[PDB]
Amino acid sequence: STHFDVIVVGAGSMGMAAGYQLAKQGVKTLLVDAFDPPHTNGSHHGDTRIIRHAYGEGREYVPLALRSQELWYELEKETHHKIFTKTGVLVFGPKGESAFVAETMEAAKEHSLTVDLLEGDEINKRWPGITVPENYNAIFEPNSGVLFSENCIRAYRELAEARGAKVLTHTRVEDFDISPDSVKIETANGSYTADKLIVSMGAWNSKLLSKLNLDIPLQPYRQVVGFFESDESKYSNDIDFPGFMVEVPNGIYYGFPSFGGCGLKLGYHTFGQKIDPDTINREFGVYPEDESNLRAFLEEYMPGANGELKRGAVCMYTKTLDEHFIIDLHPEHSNVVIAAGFSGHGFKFSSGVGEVLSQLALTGKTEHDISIFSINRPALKESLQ
Ligand SMILES: *Cc1cc2c(cc1C)nc1c(=O)[nH]c(=O)nc-1n2C[C@H](O)[C@H](O)[C@H](O)COP(=O)(O)OP(=O)(O)OC[C@H]1O[C@@H](n2cnc3c(N)ncnc32)[C@H](O)[C@@H]1O
Ligand SMILES: [Cl-]
Repeated sequence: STHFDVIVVGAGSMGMAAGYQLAKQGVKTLLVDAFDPPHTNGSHHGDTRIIRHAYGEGREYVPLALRSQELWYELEKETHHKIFTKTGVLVFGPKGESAFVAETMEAAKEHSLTVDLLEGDEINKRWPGITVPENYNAIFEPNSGVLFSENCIRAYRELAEARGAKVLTHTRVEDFDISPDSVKIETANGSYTADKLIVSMGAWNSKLLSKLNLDIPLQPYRQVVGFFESDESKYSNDIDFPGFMVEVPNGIYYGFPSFGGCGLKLGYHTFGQKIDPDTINREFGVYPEDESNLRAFLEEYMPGANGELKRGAVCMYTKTLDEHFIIDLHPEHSNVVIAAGFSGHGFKFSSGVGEVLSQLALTGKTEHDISIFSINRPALKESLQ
């Protein structure tokens, strides 16, 4: 006997942001999560997340990145939790051999972003601790940085709850019942109804969207990161070592400077094990590649940051065929909003996405251009049962 204006299923990166946007507008919201966010079972732990504006995945993401950036600065002011540190983000790769670096450069020009262009020894000179070949070039973004992802979700949650949003934890939604004028969810702890539904279950979207008659390719991947003891006089945020996402012959890697001596953190972006979110092995180091793919990069490009492994984490990407997100209304139900397939690079946009999801749930439209994330785009290979 407790109807809600809006029900958000999956209160993680995207869901909690949306719940915050909804609650702030006096919209009676219920957020349901299988665990207790922030947690270490989804796609948002590992402490830090890079936010970039000049976007190598595609210049069309710049508007949402700039808006998310303004929203993170707003969040920083509203909570006691630390949200963002402006480390700047370095992107580099072999000259003329990286579509990623090239699009980052074009995105910067097209949106008049502030960036520094440098190459070869200039990179190694500017940042002691980085050793790239002379044929490498780079684009550094000084005003980009690092987000503390767990803190972000915790802040959004605390603020949304203070405004009246209810968060039902450790409750797995197992099925949905959608009608032309209402939505209903089913869980072992009871069922709930609302006028609108937002679906943002991360890796589990690949197993449960079928319950909404959707058939979209979504593949979860096991993606690890490691924190390594480093030469603090070189890799510390304190001496301005940047966050980074770079392309080398064998793939793309991303990392963060050491914060307060935690050690430089690194991840291998283009490779991960295909897995199922309910059977994934979340222990770091069980596959020899977990640690060796990271050191393979470090010994070659950041040799002073290749010491003892201090900590490891195991997390998940959920990829779509084109690696672009899905943010749109359910093709058959205008009262159901879907947010999925963030393909390993969506956290930085979570603030902006929560705003988008809130707009879609309340008005069936958004002021943002989200056409590139259409659930009906051909590259997605979407369908219904
Ligand atoms: C894993 C990873 C991802 C990542 C990254 C490094 C790693 C190791 N670095 C990033 C970076 O530097 N910059 C960036 O912009 N993104 C980066 N990412 C990607 C980003 O973390 C992901 O795209 C993002 O976290 C996706 O968010 P989403 O909201 O989709 O996923 P979630 O945070 O896991 O939340 C989903 C929640 O839903 C719940 N759930 C699942 N099933 C159910 C059911 N049945 N009922 C109720 N709730 C459910 C989960 O519990 C979870 O909380
Ligand atoms: Cl993802």
